[PDB]
Amino acid sequence: GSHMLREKSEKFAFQAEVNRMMKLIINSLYKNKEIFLRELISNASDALDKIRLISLTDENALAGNEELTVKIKCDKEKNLLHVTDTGVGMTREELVKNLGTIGTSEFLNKMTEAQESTSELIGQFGVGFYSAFLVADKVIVTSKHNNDTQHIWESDSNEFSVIADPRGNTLGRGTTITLVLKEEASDYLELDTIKNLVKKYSQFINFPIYVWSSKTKTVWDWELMN
Ligand SMILES: CCNC(=O)[C@H]1O[C@@H](n2cnc3c(N)ncnc32)[C@H](O)[C@@H]1O
Repeated sequence: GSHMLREKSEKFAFQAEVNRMMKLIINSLYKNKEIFLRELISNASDALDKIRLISLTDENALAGNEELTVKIKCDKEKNLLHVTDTGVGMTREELVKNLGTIGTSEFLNKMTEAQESTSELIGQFGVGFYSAFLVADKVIVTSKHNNDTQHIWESDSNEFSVIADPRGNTLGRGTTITLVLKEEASDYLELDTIKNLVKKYSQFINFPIYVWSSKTKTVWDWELMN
């Protein structure tokens, strides 16, 4: 049908508090941008813990994807950086709610008072996802939860939209965070750069983290980072 598209029912606005949170995060972390990756990996780890917990009581939990991993790949020619986990994933409703709406009050005070380090505060609380906007002009979240069809969440920070993924169920289960890198954040397309950061931020992750890398004549394959 053409109703959903004709009435733009796929477009949403961010909650005021979220807009404020995004600015705070982007303003206070301007000097420590690389931490966006640590945060995305941390979120992936959490999603992996959730499905792991679900599998405990639900025997069919891991059906869509038996592995529990975090895989990262740089697409230098597309100017894209991908962080994929085979965690619990998110349903269409969760994409809207979990990423578009938000201890909120105290955090706003704590962050402001911390600006006027905050790297640890972003981690303690769970709003590190937004640090991605420090290096990306657009952030895309493709997700597949056991109880819904694969969906795509996209945003340039001025609004966000969620749509059914026309590519179908390609993830099996999990989430891929896709960053359309800012022109100045081109270094995150470099394998070694990503490797140094990934290896430096996966040391405390109990799940295996891989980076799609090359070896030498030149062959590509997943390389374990932790
Ligand atoms: C304030 C930003 N919102 C989130 O990071 C929330 O969104 C969802 N989320 C973010 N990244 C992932 C992920 N990789 N897998 C599953 N849920 C996620 C979780 O519910 C998080 O608590």
